[PDB]
Amino acid sequence: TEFLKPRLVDIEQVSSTHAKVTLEPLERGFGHTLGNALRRILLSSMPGCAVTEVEIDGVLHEYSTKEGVQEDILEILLNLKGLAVRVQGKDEVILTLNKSGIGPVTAADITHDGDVEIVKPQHVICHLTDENASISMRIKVQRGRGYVPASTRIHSEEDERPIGRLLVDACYSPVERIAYNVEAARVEQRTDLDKLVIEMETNGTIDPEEAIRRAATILAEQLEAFVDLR
Amino acid sequence: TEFLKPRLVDIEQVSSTHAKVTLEPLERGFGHTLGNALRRILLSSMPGC
Amino acid sequence: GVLKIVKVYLAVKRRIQPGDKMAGRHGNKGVISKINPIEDMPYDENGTPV
Repeated sequence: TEFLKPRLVDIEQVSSTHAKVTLEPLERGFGHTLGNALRRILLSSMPGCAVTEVEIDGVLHEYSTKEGVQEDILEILLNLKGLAVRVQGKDEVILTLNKSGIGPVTAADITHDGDVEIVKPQHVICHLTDENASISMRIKVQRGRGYVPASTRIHSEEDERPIGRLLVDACYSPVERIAYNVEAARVEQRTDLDKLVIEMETNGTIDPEEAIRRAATILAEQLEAFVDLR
Repeated sequence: TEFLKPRLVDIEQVSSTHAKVTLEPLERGFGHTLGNALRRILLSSMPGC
Repeated sequence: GVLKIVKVYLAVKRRIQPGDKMAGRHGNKGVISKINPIEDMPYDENGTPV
């Protein structure tokens, strides 16, 4: 046993969305061992927030069209899937949005709750054409992980909701893309060591470093079973 | 996070040399995540003489 | 004989699944066999999965 642990070195957050993370020194072969295993976890397991339900007044169903609004209701819902939200405290929040007039409605127009940060305020939601048009909605954002579509929910959800309330496919997972490169790290004696460079592209918020911590934690939890139970 | 851990189920030690080990339940994708990572370590990293 | 008739229109959202039929414009057919998790998909050096 010549145990050798890596240490988190550089976190070059090129953008809030895109971040490079170098990591060294790793003993030979562990670059790819750890690189791939983490990548798998990062893509799926990663928990996040997403719009689960929607309620717009004067809207019975998603296939209808609202007057004074360019986008049909489905188009609006698509944009809401894309809406990047960080909820700090609670796991479930219901944000309100009442906007009027001749305006491309953006995320900023949503009334932000004390502990709810809208990561991309400029994110388009709806386009109000008629000035006398006023849109008013309530968007439920929950915390989950992976991808839970509305079709999954309706199947298990024998719990009836009121008509009016529109369920949305929840894309909880924040990690948009991930890749890891392995270069050689050079020590005085050991030139066979390697550095791992993880390039992550995530939606809003979920902090590169924090996501790394969590992903490693999930993997270690699994390893408990193979160590502790035999 | 609703962390789903696997539990070591069966250890069919067909021989002292050869052993099968089933393991369940693993959440989706972790079969290969863990499977391969361990295999790498087991082969190239296990110290010996 | 018919006194009154009621027509209902349902709208259904169908997502693709195994068994559905897909093709290009070159006469290349196929049926979906399996929906693979993104983690398992072949991916290029850059990280972008197929």
